Amino acid sequence: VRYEASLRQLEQRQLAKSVISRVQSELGNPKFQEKVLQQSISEIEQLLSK
Amino acid sequence: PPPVRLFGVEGTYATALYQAAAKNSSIDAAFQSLQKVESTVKKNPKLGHLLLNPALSLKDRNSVIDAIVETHKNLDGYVVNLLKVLSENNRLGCFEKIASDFGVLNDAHNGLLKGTVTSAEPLDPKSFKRIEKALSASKLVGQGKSLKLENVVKPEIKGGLIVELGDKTVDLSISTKIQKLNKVLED
Amino acid sequence: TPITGKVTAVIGAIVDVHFEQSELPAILNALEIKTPQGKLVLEVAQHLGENTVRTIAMDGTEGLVRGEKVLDTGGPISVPVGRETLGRIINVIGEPIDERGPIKSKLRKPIHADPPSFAEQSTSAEILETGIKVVDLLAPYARGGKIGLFGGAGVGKTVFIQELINNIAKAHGGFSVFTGVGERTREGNDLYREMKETGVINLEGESKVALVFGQMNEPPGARARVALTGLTIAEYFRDEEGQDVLLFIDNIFRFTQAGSEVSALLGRIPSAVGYQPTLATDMGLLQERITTTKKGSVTSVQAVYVPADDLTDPAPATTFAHLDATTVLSRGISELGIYPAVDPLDSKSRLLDAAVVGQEHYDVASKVQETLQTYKSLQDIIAILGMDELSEQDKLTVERARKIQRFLSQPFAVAEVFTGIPGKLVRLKDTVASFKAVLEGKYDNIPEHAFYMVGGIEDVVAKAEKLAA
Amino acid sequence: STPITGKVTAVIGAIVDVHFEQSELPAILNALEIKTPQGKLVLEVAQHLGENTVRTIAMDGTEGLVRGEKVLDTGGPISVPVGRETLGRIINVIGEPIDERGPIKSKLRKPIHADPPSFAEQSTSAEILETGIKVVDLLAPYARGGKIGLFGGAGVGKTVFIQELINNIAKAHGGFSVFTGVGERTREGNDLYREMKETGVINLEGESKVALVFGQMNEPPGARARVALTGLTIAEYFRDEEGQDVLLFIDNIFRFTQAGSEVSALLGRIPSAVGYQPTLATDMGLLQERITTTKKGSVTSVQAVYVPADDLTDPAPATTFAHLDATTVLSRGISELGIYPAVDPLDSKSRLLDAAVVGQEHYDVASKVQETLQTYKSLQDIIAILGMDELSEQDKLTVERARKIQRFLSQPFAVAEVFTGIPGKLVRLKDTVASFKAVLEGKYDNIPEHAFYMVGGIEDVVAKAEKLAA
Amino acid sequence: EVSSILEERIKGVSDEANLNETGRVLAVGDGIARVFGLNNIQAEELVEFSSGVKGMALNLEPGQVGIVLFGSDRLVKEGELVKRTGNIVDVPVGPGLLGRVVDALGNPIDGKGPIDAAGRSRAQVKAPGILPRRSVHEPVQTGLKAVDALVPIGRGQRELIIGDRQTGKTAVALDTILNQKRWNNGSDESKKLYCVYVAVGQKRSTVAQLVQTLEQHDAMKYSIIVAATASEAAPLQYLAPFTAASIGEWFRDNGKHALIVYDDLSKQAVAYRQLSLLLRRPPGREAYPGDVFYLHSRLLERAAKLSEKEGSGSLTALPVIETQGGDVSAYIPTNVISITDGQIFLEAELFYKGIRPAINVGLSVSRVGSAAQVKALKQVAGSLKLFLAQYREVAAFAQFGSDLDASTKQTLVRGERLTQLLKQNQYSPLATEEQVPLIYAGVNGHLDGIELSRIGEFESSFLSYLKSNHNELLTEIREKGELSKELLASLKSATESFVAT
Amino acid sequence: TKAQPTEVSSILEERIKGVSDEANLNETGRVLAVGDGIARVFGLNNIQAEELVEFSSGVKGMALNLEPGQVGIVLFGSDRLVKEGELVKRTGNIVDVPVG
Amino acid sequence: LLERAAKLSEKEGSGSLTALPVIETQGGDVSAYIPTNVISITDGQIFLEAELFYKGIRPAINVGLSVSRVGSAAQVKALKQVAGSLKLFLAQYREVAAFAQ
Repeated sequence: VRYEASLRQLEQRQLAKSVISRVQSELGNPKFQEKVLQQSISEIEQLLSK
Repeated sequence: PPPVRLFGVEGTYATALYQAAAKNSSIDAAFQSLQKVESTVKKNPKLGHLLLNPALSLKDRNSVIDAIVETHKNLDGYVVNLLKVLSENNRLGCFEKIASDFGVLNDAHNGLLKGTVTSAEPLDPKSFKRIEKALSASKLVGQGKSLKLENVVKPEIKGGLIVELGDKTVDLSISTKIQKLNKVLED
Repeated sequence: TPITGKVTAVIGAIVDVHFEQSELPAILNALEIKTPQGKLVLEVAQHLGENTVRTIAMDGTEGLVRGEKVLDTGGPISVPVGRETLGRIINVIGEPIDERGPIKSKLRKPIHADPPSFAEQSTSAEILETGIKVVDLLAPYARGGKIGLFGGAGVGKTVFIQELINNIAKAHGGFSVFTGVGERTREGNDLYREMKETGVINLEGESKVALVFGQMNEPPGARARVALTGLTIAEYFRDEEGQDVLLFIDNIFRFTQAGSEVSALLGRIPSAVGYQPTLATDMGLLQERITTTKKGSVTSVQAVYVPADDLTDPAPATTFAHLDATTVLSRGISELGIYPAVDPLDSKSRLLDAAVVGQEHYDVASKVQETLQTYKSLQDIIAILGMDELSEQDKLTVERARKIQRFLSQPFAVAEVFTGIPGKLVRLKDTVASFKAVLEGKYDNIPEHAFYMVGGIEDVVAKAEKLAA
Repeated sequence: STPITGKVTAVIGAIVDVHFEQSELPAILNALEIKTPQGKLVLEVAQHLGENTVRTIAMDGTEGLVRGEKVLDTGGPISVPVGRETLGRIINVIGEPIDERGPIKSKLRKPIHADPPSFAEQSTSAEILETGIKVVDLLAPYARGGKIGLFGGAGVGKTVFIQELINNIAKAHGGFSVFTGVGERTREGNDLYREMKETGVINLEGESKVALVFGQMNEPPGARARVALTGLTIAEYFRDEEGQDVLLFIDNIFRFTQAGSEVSALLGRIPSAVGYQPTLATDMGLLQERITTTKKGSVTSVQAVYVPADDLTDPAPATTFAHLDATTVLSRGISELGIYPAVDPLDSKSRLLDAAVVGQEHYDVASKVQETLQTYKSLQDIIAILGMDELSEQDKLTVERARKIQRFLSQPFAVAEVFTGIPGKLVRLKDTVASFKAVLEGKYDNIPEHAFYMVGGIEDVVAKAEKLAA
Repeated sequence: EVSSILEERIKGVSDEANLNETGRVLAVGDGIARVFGLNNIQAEELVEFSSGVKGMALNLEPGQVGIVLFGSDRLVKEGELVKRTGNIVDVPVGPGLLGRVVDALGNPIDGKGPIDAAGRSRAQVKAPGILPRRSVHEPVQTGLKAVDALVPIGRGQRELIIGDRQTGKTAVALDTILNQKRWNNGSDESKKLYCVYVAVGQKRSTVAQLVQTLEQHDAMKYSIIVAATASEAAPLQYLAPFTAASIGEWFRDNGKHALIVYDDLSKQAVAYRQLSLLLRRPPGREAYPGDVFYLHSRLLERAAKLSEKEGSGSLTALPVIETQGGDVSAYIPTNVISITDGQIFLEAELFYKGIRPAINVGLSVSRVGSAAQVKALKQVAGSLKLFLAQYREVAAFAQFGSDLDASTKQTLVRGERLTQLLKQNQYSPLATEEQVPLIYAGVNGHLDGIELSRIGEFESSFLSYLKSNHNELLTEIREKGELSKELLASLKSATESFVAT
Repeated sequence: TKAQPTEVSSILEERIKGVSDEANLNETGRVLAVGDGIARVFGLNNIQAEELVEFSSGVKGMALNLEPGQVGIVLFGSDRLVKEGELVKRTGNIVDVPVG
Repeated sequence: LLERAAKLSEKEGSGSLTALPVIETQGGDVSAYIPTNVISITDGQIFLEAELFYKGIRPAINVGLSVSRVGSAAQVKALKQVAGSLKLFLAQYREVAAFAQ
């Protein structure tokens, strides 16, 4: 039982490590340039709203 | 006139000097001349970097002051008098401190403002320009506080950008999302 | 991350670094200072502004020059845990002191950690028997419970603990941890030698004890995080193996005193006496990391040197909150030649409220306290006047209480050589019988030396015949 | 008042720093008002720190206080309204009710800080007053220009005693009274208010025979400290300008002392001996001095005092002990034995208690009484250990008398219908002086020890013997 | 999967700040943050540090604003931004906190069920005035004869439990809960306490043993445990009484009654002590702050009984003070003694001696009159107060070894019998209706006629006896709470008939 | 770096503007700040220790502590009419009382 | 300081530097900070009493306030047989002389 409840915690830490692996993919590529821009245009919208 | 105190660290010298310079008739000039003399005191090659911290008397310092005003006689008469105050109390490491704080006072009277827009990489030139357009357009900058959009690259922000200027900030950084994301998926 | 720096100041054992790059470590990271003396390990504790940390220094501070490389580990140093940490002695870092070469490990985990929550707390009242008569009578110990003792300076405090190691660590747990925080070189050497003699360590094999040792000599910062290292070895057993552990400390006092030392410089203006303001929280964490989860179960026995025979001082006082039983030992009562030195009117337990470990047992322990206290109230009276200037009924009562005092003296079977009397073990079932008798006046005739240094009732009886000789 | 602007800079608890503008700065003891939806926050100016910077102590809620929020100067010390409609209602520090009888109508206004009258004004003349209570009357009789000090424990029957004092003497007098509560409980405030509305001392007609001024403990210390001062100024207004004797009451003045200790530390001052304030002395001297018998009115202050943990050798009670002219101690033991009131005879003393000024016989008997009890108290060790059966017949008779007198200090009070549950007694000053001689001369040693207990005059005591006999 | 739902929730969240004034951290650590900026700040706001921490603010300076952090401090650092939340601190209040262990922020630390909030309240809510109050007159029950008869505790007042470290401190509280369980079930709604227990400076483990004890006895349906354990932050610990209290005020407002036990007010002064020396504000007497007294004072005065034109409920306070040796002339015990109207001194010796939890019958006062207990129990204990006071005096003379008057020894023997009767074991309730016989009987020399040893057995038999034979006498004492000529006579007559069995 | 807290703001605007003391602030002193019944005056350099000083608020004082940037007078009068910015004449006769 | 005196092992040559630190305690205090701190680092006591000292014996050691734990296997067997349980016997005398007088 104690191993199962722990195995469910290991499954939890596995997708936690998956967040890091995706951060290195996203910041490697010009996806790093193309989604920042997408924020930048939203940033106009917000600041004009003030 | 005082413009209301700014700073706790040596800004009383700055408040007083500022008011003394409105009765002088020019604050812009005062500031400008100090900036060029301060810059040649720091960028001395011998004992301007191996001597900035006090180590020499009130009297020995006064003969060094006579040599400083010989390098620039231009400094007006009140900002020349501000050096006597510093020599007498024998403060020197807070020589640049007062001048920057004064700067803050000058550049408010001018109706200028400085904005830093921390990023994770150097941004597009259009990105700045649209932001500037947005803030002038908006009620944030009414004119009288014309911004300088200064991009900085920092390892403190990974992804996104964060806008800063005045008392208003808009944060559309990625880092915050990653921290929270981590926390909730360990349950 | 690798964040290099230079050393802006070296004030005491509270060195300060100025990190030259804009990258900047969080609070509770570890740093290595490089010198021709080997590594110096420091811990970030304050940020003072414009990228200048102030560090607690957890290794010595001599030979350091301002403007010298620093390196950022990227986090608190990692001690070593596993099954291959058993039979080893580990420093504040994971270094051999036993010197059987580097330590094999599976998982090496950091010294600091967050405490398991209130919903993860699951606390049992299941008992544990020892074999000491006095323990059994006044305040039982338990499995899942945290037990406390408030020992003398260093003249009877250890001997008690050594007897405890022989009974509890061989009748419970699969693991045991000894963490000795700022103990003396003679104490550590005696305990290692003894363990291997009593076969509790098999070096070629895998042992049932592990050891953490750190001298009293070492600077203030280092002594605190001896306590942290030991706590980590216990956390691996409680969590990851998920089995019942044990923990033993002799003494935990070194922790509090260390904290009070570093406190003054850092910025924390000390509270009165000289002790720190941050005492309740700093101690607090540690005492909620020593606890019994629904995984393993850390039964702890903790021994606290009382400072200048005042348990009112901030350090012993705040320790009592984190104990569900205590058995307070007066220094005086040790000097008197009475061992065990536990005061009987100053013992208390939450593991014996009023019927919790058997109604019959509670009632027998209750009467013993009332009798003993009567005699203390009349101490004044007996001394100032005579004792033949009182009534025959009060005299019986006094004489009985005087017997109960002497009976409580029980020799030890680990330090049996030293005491000069061969040891004794008295079960729980025996304990009840022996006191039952004594209250009912079934042995209010035999000498009051027959009672001193004997366990059970039967031995008093026999001893009367030896004395008679 | 006039437009005067200072802007807040630092809120550090009670302490609030403001940045007044040049040449219109404050003064020490002025009142600053800051608009808030928590009334008008008044800040007592307590230092000047230079650079056009004043540093103030708070009195009113400082919660959600926004910094930069403009700060007006009223121009002088907290100014209340004072008059004869102060009577019959509850008022807090700012002169504004907490019982909501709307805006109190003003005759005169004054600041609550005022000077005490100099030596040229100060005189000592006094008229002996009767409380209707036997113990006080023999052994510490009250007088006009009172600096009286009611030292005792907490909840020892201390509350009961003050209540009776107001009930007898305040209403009977043609003078008014002012009841002031310094940093005290809202439980006590509602019960004192209610209890005395029935007994009529607080008339429902606007004019009354007592006033109430309640500044209470859940309010900031600055306000508590200068609640005492409010009460005291109301009494001074009576004293001069409407030219009449009053009887002031303050309860506990130990709250004034405690409130002053907290704001000394916050202004930056380092502790004195036993942690108290440095300015304990100068503060007492200004409070006590205002209460005196001038050449107009008179103020007879009777002040309840609390001795923390029954220790009165602490410099705060003990220095004060001189400054209070008619010390009384109401100790805890006497309370426990069932003996009410809790007055201790030996430690109850007054400015006027010897000579023909308080009458020859009173002094004479009162001396004979203190001595009779002091012998019995010395003999308590002896009766316990040695036995009192190898001591003289005379010694036994003195003891029997001491016991008869001891049980003749007890009587019930009219405010004690649920503190005793038996209605009050009035035993006037001559009646008591006459009754106590009788016990001593030997005339009534055929009255049992228990037939003095809980009765009034001698006429009553003789009669309670008849009753006991059947 | 558990992860997917969680990822989906995280995903739909957008950051975008907008605030009156930002600031960048500049000093931090020692549990206490200090930020640079924030010049427009209002007192007591909550400002969200970007690490995931939130901290309220107690120091505002045009230099460095002093934000005391809650929880973590080891992921807070300098370089970070902090953003004002735009909310002053508030806690959920409601009937969803019943049977749940809750911290100082009002989130369950146990997870026995979710918080139903019928309102939110503020941690600081101003104490009641003179006008709302209504006089106190409603009995509170421990099932202990000494507490009820000697130092009676009402509803709308505060009476002080003072003593040594962990000497039956838990027991006092439980005794009160247990005998008032009977009434909770009962028919009057104005007799039912929804008790709230506050634990500051204690470990998780003691609380977890307590809850277990409360669930066996089925009094955890209505009990709330507000907690700030040793591990959890120094600010949350100061914060714990003030937020336990708003939840008590809500019962009082609704017409429900509760009693809030505040353990330890001493440990709140220690927490506040930490704050003050790290914002470098001068302490008062004995190293504890120079405004501590104000903190305890505003709080204790939130137990109040109101008029029927407002609440028909009453909050009752039980403060708890733990001494660090014994001493009561210390600033924090001094301060508290002033505020309450009683003392319930717990002696070290008497705890061992048989009265547990022990009430000292020497020094101890109850300023309140005796209509704050049921009318029967007062009469029977009419002379009980004198009897104890005389027993101590007589006893002291008695101790030397000298022999004296036979009259003296009647008082000496009588007192001994009252104390033994008073002794009672911890964790046992015993209704008032069945305390009325036992004290009449003792005062009326019915318990002095029998020997000292057999007093507990006689008490137990006597009550068993009354349920079978004279159950009318008891029904009246339960229903009306007084005694008259008929009932007294019956009680005296009934005792004599069964005086020793 | 090297600074005093007697570098106060009303004084400091005067030193900068070439406004020198001229014996108004050496002889004579003028209050910088007054707190805690401790008036702190700039001036009084020709004073004897405990010499009597007369305020322009009618308040009298003595000068127990003499210090270079401020001289710490102790008030004999009350604090009510002593406020910052006040002229402080030097009476120049140390405390003496009639004898005869 | 104290831990810089030690009995080294056979390997380091059978090292010893025997410390007997000499403490000036007024009042024969064992309830004061500096004495108990010293006692806690050390083991045993070599207590010396004023009273015994005056009354013959120089230097006069107080056996009822002397304890040793670090010497209790230091002594060889000759010095053990002769001294058979004498430590005990004068702790049989200690009880006897409490109530003798």
